Amino acid sequence: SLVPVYIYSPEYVSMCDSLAKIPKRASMVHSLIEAYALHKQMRIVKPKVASMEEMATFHTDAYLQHLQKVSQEGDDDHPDSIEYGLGYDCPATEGIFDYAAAIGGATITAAQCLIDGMCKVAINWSGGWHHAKKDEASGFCYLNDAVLGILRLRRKFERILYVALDLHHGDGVEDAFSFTSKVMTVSLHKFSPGFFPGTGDVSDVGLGKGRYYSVNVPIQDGIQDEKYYQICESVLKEVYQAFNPKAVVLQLGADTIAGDPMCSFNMTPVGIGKCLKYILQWQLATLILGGGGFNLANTARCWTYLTGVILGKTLSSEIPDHEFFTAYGPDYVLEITPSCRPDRNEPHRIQQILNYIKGNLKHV
Amino acid sequence: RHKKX
Ligand SMILES: [K+]
Ligand SMILES: [Zn+2]
Repeated sequence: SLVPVYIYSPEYVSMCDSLAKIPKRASMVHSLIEAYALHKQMRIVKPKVASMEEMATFHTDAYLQHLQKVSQEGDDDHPDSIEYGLGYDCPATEGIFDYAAAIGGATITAAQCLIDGMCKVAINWSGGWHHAKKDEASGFCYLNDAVLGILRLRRKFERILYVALDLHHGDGVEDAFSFTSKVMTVSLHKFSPGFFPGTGDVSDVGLGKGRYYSVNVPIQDGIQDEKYYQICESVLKEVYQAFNPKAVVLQLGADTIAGDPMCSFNMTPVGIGKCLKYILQWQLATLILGGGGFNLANTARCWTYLTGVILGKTLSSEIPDHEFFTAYGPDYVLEITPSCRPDRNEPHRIQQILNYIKGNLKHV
Repeated sequence: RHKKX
């Protein structure tokens, strides 16, 4: 009941390994967690596959049927695919519908675990694909498992907070709940013209009855642990005080970590860990999700460290022997060292963004 | 529409 649920099965991880943009990442992530024996301190729960009905609670039938169609053989040359956002970012690799349904079902399973009181924390490190819209794939996302998980949590919880610490704006989740006040979305992300997905300015606050229940923290290149936590803590403080969430869905994309090929933010898992800690302190039902992360070893280093944070365990600095040990050479340590490049975030711009958010939350 | 990626 105080032991975290860990969504895992060998067959699930294998399916997640087949995602075109992150091959073998799921295995590496689970393998490192196992090498630190953290799984022995968690309740391993095998994920159910998301039914068509569960998927259609957010995704349109036309899009679902298309995804299912091209997924059968692997038709990544189907002419109608561009309408549904399939193509370069989201290729129609065969089985992708079933793979996406497994991840969708995995996040739903985690949510159900939280509803039933089995745990206060549930983890799906292979979820967090928060870009996908109701009728189109987007940003390596085919099904929006985060939205599916949130819709599941809505069975018990009347006020759900979504926090995305991914490098990219969680536009799909924000879109899904743009018009409602039951769910508040909070996204910290890089915001710069031409940078995916191009949305999520501090002025974007949702629409209609959902106005001011969308929160965006636009951030520039090169932010590091200290400044990032200061921003995050001060935003989450106001949000908690104003929104009074009953449940939290936390997306922890590792594409902000130094050494990611995207080379934008300059974070270490320790900085993200402090953000996670601040949220965990609320002692609310918390769904933990992964996301982006394209330095695979570093992404495993990050989420392994974060699992330790969840368990309150200090981990050994040395990477333990396991299947992918050689991927962590030549230093073989868990810690990540930041790059020596500039922080483009002026403190005055940061402060104004902050105060602008403070003002918006007053209406809440 | 943007490219990610
Ligand atoms: K909202
Ligand atoms: Zn991302």
